[PDB]
Amino acid sequence: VYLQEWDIPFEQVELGEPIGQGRWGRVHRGRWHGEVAIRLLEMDGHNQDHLKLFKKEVMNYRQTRHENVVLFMGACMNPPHLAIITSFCKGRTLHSFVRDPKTSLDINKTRQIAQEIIKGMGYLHAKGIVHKDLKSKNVFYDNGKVVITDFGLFGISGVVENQLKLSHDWLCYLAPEIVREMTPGKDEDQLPFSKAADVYAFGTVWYELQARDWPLKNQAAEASIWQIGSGEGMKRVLTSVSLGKEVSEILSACWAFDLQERPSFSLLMDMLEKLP
Amino acid sequence: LELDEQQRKRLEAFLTQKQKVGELKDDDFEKISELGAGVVFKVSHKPSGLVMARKLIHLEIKPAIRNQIIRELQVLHECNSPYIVGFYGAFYSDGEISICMEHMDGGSLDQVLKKAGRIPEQILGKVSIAVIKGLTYLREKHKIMHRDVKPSNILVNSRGEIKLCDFGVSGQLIDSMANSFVGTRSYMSPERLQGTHYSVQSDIWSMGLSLVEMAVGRYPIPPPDAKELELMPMAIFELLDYIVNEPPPKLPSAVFSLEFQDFVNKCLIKNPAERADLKQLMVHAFIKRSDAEEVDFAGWLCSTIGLN
Ligand SMILES: Nc1ncnc2c1ncn2[C@@H]1O[C@H](COP(=O)(O)OP(=O)(O)NP(=O)(O)O)[C@@H](O)[C@H]1O
Ligand SMILES: Nc1ncnc2c1ncn2[C@@H]1O[C@H](COP(=O)(O)OP(=O)(O)NP(=O)(O)O)[C@@H](O)[C@H]1O
Ligand SMILES: O=C(NOC[C@H](O)CO)c1ccc(F)c(F)c1Nc1ccc(I)cc1F
Ligand SMILES: [Mg+2]
Repeated sequence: VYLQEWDIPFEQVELGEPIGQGRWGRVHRGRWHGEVAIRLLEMDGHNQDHLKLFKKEVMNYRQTRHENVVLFMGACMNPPHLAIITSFCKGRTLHSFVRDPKTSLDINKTRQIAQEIIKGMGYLHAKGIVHKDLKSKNVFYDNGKVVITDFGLFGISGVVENQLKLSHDWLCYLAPEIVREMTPGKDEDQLPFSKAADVYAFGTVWYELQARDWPLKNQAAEASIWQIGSGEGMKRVLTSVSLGKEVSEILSACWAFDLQERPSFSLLMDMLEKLP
Repeated sequence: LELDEQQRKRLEAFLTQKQKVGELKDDDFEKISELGAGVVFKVSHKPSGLVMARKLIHLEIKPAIRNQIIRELQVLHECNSPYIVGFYGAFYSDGEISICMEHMDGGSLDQVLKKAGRIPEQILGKVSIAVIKGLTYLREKHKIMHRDVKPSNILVNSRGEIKLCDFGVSGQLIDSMANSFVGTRSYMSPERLQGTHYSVQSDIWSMGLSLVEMAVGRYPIPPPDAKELELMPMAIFELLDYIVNEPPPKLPSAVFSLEFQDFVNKCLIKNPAERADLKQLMVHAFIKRSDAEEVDFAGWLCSTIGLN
């Protein structure tokens, strides 16, 4: 991918200030004239298969366009160096947005935001793309509009010991199928992400819309792992403070221990419609 | 606090040596070799020839919480007892937190265990005494619990002392770093794993599970096979689910005395309400025995590993 292979006309793009690191390279702000976000990756693997599968995923993301999914624009690969360019999201992450004092959430605003996210996810699922990293920090809210970022990205095999280190915010969004398979020396690419695992993560985002916090208070990751993968922890939290029956019905559906009993996103649109 | 005289004279010596070296900065230290990683390195301090141990941990985050961490850790200057490693100082450098502590000649009982293969009952009695004394000291004097007891954090010297490292003094450092790691083994109590409020009770469990491992030379869960025990590949969630939903380990009945077997059985009760506390453990038969015994520890240590 020389980026001249993409439908967005490209002369030059300039790097700006960095805006955060993570397991998957460093994300800079940049100007395409509009601003964009540029993720710089490096492929340790250096194995033809990894770049073949990378090429597969980045070509698939070319086919996407939807007002609730961040616009994928380009990708270029001068191996081992790679870059993924997406539209820059003005506004605040949904994560920092519910946690604001000044912010005013209500029985309505929550349902509207939730239906936006579902349309975005519903599109992505129709085209057979699994997000694999839906969470509150990868959804953006600028006035009316809601945008999902950082989708598909867990499929890649770039640079990231014999321990594990798992952030608490991430664990809360993970379904039990996944955390049972976690173990040191196992890569994220081998974990069983799926459409059901995505709707489970939607379960946690909806809880965050209700409670403006994690469903489990920060604690040792081993504790979270047992509570998540036993299903006990999510059953106990559903007990501990209740919200409303119709609200709680979608939460209980999304967090369902057996993945096959979880609703699709199309169905979830209807459930969110028949609400207060 | 049953503070002996020879102990109080070696505490004074190191407290007054503490201000001799004074405050610091960065280029005062110099590398020696690899102690290990979970990183701590053996170090020479150039103002005072004594060699100390510096532990570096990599944390890029916002400097505001970095300052809160440094001020919470300075309470370690008040923590001084014959069963807790001598603390020198804490400072920020290059976004790499460094803790300067006593160097322990023999390293960690994890290292001890690998070289020793197995640990005899006679001597496990003395380490057990040290831990209960340390924990009551910790719970009584500053009202904290340890939250991370395991063999790699118990340290031994040729001077014959036993003291524990890496206890949980700072809450911010716990929520910001310590929580995110999971190893290949778990020493966490069954009531912490289900996320209820825990107490030092949880620490009693950790000590018990650690004692089994050292006594038989193998990490005890899942329990060894029946013929494997006489001679002497599992994912992390199956480990945690065993601890919560299966019987606890026990020492083999042919080899160790009742008092030892009963000590660990009381430490390993699943319900922390029925598990022994420290008051009960300090007066237990096994403790009264080993406290009054006569072991030359320094000799065992130096002939196990080859020091002097
Ligand atoms: N398209 C985008 N527009 C604006 N900000 C973005 C975009 N993509 C990522 N960011 C921000 O860039 C920072 C780093 O993102 P990211 O690398 O995804 O880290 P993370 O989501 O917090 N966890 P991880 O995926 O492991 O790195 C975060 O502050 C994101 O909100
Ligand atoms: N003060 C010390 N003196 C001597 N060896 C030490 C000291 N502190 C740590 N070590 C050694 O450092 C190694 C790793 O210890 P540590 O940094 O605590 O990580 P860990 O115990 O392996 N895992 P964790 O306890 O979760 O950090 C072990 O081999 C210890 O013996
Ligand atoms: O040492 C600690 N954790 O080890 C885990 C590794 O850092 C992971 O790489 C630790 C955790 C919580 C806390 F509050 C502390 F003060 C800690 N350090 C620490 C505390 C007292 C002494 I006397 C010596 C020490 F070193
Ligand atoms: Mg991401």
